[PDB]
Amino acid sequence: GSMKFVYKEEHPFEKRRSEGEKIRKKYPDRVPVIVEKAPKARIGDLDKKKYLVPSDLTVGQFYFLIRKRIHLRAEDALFFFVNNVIPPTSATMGQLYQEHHEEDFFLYIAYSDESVYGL
Amino acid sequence: LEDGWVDIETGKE
Ligand SMILES: [Cl-]
Ligand SMILES: [Cl-]
Repeated sequence: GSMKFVYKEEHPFEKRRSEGEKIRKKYPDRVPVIVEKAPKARIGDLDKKKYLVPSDLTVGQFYFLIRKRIHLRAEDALFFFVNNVIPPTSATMGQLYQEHHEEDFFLYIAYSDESVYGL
Repeated sequence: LEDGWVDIETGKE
């Protein structure tokens, strides 16, 4: 019913923000994205959560790359959520970062097999 | 890449 990210509990805010500062200066054409499975999803967790994403990639391109990391069957649907809404397909990841990044300078995206996050 | 980050297109750590 609302986004929950285990990553934020595991890493206290001040540590996250320091890392976000550094990674934005080191890789300025990339956006740092934390990717987690939504609770209740029947998908399986990524082996790694921390992705650097060229700002020019479209959201749709990002969808496909995450799908390949889950080794997800083509017939299994996959939806993404940022701040409780499904992002626009035409946006670039740089544009999504501009609108939705948090105060640690990361962008948080959840995925699920369901079109409703809390389901 | 650095700090455990994965470059998403190439898979470079
Ligand atoms: Cl974590
Ligand atoms: Cl970069």
